Amino acid sequence: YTFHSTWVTSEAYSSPSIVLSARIIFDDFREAYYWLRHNTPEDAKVMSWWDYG
Amino acid sequence: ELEAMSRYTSPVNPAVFPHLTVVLLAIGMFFTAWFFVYEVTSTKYTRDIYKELLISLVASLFMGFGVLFLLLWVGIYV
Amino acid sequence: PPLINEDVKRTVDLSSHLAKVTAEVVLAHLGGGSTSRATSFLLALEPELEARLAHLGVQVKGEDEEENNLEVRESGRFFTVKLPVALDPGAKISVIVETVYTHVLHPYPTQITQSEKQFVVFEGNHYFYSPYPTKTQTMRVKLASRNVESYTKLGNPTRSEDLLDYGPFRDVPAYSQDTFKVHYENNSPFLTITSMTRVIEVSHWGNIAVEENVDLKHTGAVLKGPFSRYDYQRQPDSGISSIRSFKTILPAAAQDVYYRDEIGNVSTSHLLILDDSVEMEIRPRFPLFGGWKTHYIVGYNLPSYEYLYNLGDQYALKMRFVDHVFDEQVIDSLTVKIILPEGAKNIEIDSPYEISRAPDELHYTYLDTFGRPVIVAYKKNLVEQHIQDIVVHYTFNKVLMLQEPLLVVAAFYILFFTVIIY
Amino acid sequence: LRLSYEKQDTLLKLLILSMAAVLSFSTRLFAVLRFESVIHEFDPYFNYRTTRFLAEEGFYKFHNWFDDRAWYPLGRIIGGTIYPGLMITSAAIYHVLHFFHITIDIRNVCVF
Ligand SMILES: *[C@@H]1O[C@H](CO)[C@@H](O[C@@H]2O[C@H](CO)[C@@H](O[C@@H]3O[C@H](CO[C@H]4O[C@H](CO[C@H]5O[C@H](CO)[C@@H](O)[C@H](O)[C@@H]5O)[C@@H](O)[C@H](O[C@H]5O[C@H](CO)[C@@H](O)[C@H](O)[C@@H]5O)[C@@H]4O)[C@@H](O)[C@H](O[C@H]4O[C@H](CO)[C@@H](O)[C@H](O)[C@@H]4O[C@H]4O[C@H](CO)[C@@H](O)[C@H](O)[C@@H]4O)[C@@H]3O)[C@H](O)[C@H]2NC(C)=O)[C@H](O)[C@H]1NC(C)=O
Ligand SMILES: CCCCCCCCCCCCCC(=O)O[C@H](COC(=O)CCCCCCCCCC[C@@H](C)CCCCCCCCCCCC(=O)O[C@H](COC(=O)CCCCCCCCCC)COP(=O)(O)OCC[N+](C)(C)C)COP(=O)(O)OCC[N+](C)(C)C
Ligand SMILES: CCCCCCCCCCCCCC(=O)O[C@H](COC(=O)CCCCCCCCCC)COP(=O)(O)OCC[N+](C)(C)C
Ligand SMILES: CCCCCCCCCCCCCC(=O)O[C@H](COC(=O)CCCCCCCCCC)COP(=O)(O)OCC[N+](C)(C)C
Ligand SMILES: [Mg+2]
Repeated sequence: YTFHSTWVTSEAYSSPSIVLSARIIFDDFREAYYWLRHNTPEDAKVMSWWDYG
Repeated sequence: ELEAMSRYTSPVNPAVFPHLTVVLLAIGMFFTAWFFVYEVTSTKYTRDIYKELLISLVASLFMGFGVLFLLLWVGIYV
Repeated sequence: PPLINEDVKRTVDLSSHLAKVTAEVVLAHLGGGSTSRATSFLLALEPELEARLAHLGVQVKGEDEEENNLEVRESGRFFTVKLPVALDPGAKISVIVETVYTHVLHPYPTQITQSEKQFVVFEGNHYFYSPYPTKTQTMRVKLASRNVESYTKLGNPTRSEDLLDYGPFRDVPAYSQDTFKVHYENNSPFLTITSMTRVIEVSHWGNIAVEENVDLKHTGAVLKGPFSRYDYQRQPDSGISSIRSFKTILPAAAQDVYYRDEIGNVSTSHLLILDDSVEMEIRPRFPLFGGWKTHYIVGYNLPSYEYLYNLGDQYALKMRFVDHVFDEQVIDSLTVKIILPEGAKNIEIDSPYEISRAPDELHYTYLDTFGRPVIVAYKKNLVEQHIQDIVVHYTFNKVLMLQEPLLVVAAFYILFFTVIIY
Repeated sequence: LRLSYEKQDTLLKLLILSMAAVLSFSTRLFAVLRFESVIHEFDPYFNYRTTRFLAEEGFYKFHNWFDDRAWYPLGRIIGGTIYPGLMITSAAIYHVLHFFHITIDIRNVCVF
């Protein structure tokens, strides 16, 4: 049971949702958010789906 | 001036920081455990204040030094 | 004592987002006597570019260095130089004068489409603006590309492939002011660090860790219209004036570089350990096109022995005031903070150049009872030639650092005592 | 040497519980060991922002707080629209860790 729990924790449950794991990682989400932060007027309003709220 | 000043080498060779961190912690932890065991087993009529003070002081000293060397080992360099 | 400039060759280069002019002055003294030994040299600056100045250095024929101090006369912030050997009447001395002007190339269209090139304009002077009447002046202008559009003509300036020569002017007035303006193509990386904060924390236990926050903005030729990743990738022409990466040079003892942003780590960098330094190519999260103001954080820790000298009870450390960021940099605001340890009693700081300085304050990191002193120095308009070494001297009782372990101890002890009373 | 039954029993219980707690804390941090430590799954970013507010503005300003940066056409009152226990716990741990100078950013406290 100990070994099973360790394997399930290691290989399935630990994962990021901000970065797509492919070892090469492409963090397009963060780059887009940073651009939107630094290169829009201070009152710009962006609309998306409720997931990315 | 600046020519007659020696380079400031650390007082403890950094390669000795890991070896010193484990030992100082282990001993410390050991004593700590002892103290707590002593406080659960011993009744009111079988408690010596000097023994408790001695063991607690030893544990505190060793634990403080071990915690410092670990905190410095991770790289905080306090 | 009247001074005559004989030959003045002025080579200006405008390839960078900068204007560097090097004048090879040759000074002679007049035949009149009762002048003895002249020992002072006077330098002037035109009122157009007196505020956009970053550095003015003066050398001598061969390998040498000299000292200039700012002076006021009763106005263009005239400088004066102290010559090593005073020149008698009838002697001649060669003095090389190198100045650097920042924020002087203005983009003329001011709005460029994702598939166009930058056209900048420069407005300087024809003649050597000096308080002495010169004799033979020749100016050579170095450009970025061979796409000039309008250069003022005075003496039929011939044109080579990318360098423009101006006919030698036989004689000039006392103050020889004139307006010279070029409109050329400069598709080079324009980049301005708006505010860089350098924090240097010293620790007598191990090493010293320096971290710097960098706000940087692409100034010239702001972007109009839509940006398209497709055209940017599948067409190498489009995107000329943009920037993609820049390399920092680290002092060859850096050990823990991280390059974090304000929102998380950044996985786009490449560091190579060289024999004399540590090169680090950096890509921002996104390419810069016009006014895109990226902001990042770069920090590292190096061995203490390399930058810390201790004799008796005194310690003295010398480090670079402003460190390399990218080739031909420019800063608009720079704040140095040096975080000394707790027992820094007599703190003196030797500045290589005049640095504006604010009052000292206290910093409270982990094992601090009464805090630790920090030294803050504010400077503006820094260029690549402002990379010098600042040394601070302070006395520090060696026993005192022992208060950092003991502190921890006491806390532990308190807990045990609490148990006892319970 | 010989020990009493009570002493060996207490030592065994203490050792087992210490090992179990250390293992529980150790097993939790796999993601932190791999990728850099950042709040994830974009559900807790709201909690994270809220915790930062509580850590840099106070409680009385947090209890009655109106957020104009979300649901722009309407109004969202964060002070009374969510159960505040997690933010209070994090802010209390943060202030305790800051009284004794163990200064740690709000993000590291939220992560761990
Ligand atoms: C948190 O953030 C930090 C910081 O951002 C993250 O850290 C970063 O992680 C990346 C990993 O992607 C590290 O990258 C590495 O960079 C080094 C250095 O490479 C530079 O120098 C090379 C030297 O080239 C010499 O030789 C050539 C001729 O061959 C000459 O022409 C040169 O002049 C030099 O003399 C150079 O070749 C590199 O070029 C690359 O970049 C340019 C752009 O400038 C491109 O055009 C090129 O095509 C080329 O891509 C570069 O200039 C590299 O050496 C590392 O490569 C290793 O890993 C590669 C795969 O990732 C692999 O393909 C390489 O072969 C190399 O492999 C090495 O290691 C393997 C095992 O790992 C071995 O199997 C293998 O044999 C070999 O030994 C890598 O690219 C950053 O350095 C690092 N940054 C910092 C500050 O540490 C961190 O990851 C983040 N945390 C996360 C995400 O969790
Ligand atoms: C297994 C052996 C371990 C040996 C330990 C050695 C220490 C080594 C240190 C770790 C090394 C780390 C290596 C490292 O750092 O690598 C770096 C990378 O850096 C990192 O990122 C890693 C950083 C990780 C650092 C983490 C360090 C944290 C260490 C904490 C330590 C541990 C081990 C133990 C924690 C103890 C937890 C306490 C548990 C509480 C128990 C609850 C008690 C339950 C209870 O109530 O029982 C009752 C009885 O009552 C009691 O009496 C109990 C009171 C106990 C209270 C406390 C006692 C604990 C003592 C334990 C010994 C039972 O109730 P009952 O009696 O039954 O009730 C009945 C009552 N009546 C009704 C009366 C009968 C290397 O990276 P590098 O690359 O080198 O970076 C360096 C680079 N540079 C920066 C240098 C440049
Ligand atoms: C950044 C780093 C910060 C470091 C934080 C330091 C943490 C300090 C830990 C404090 C330890 C608590 C002390 C404690 O547990 O008290 C125990 C009572 O023991 C119990 O009954 C169970 C309590 C166990 C709780 C331990 C959780 C502590 C976790 C803190 C992080 C005393 O019980 P006793 O008094 O011994 O009961 C025996 C009574 N007889 C009459 C039978 C003798
Ligand atoms: C009860 C009252 C007291 C409450 C006490 C609360 C205890 C909080 C425990 C969390 C400790 C946080 C440690 C931590 O932040 O480590 C992380 C990531 O770095 C790591 O690798 C750490 C992972 C495992 C370390 C876990 C040690 C925690 C031990 C606590 C007992 C660092 O993240 P970064 O932000 O990346 O730091 C790097 C920045 N530099 C510039 C320095 C490089
Ligand atoms: Mg110290």
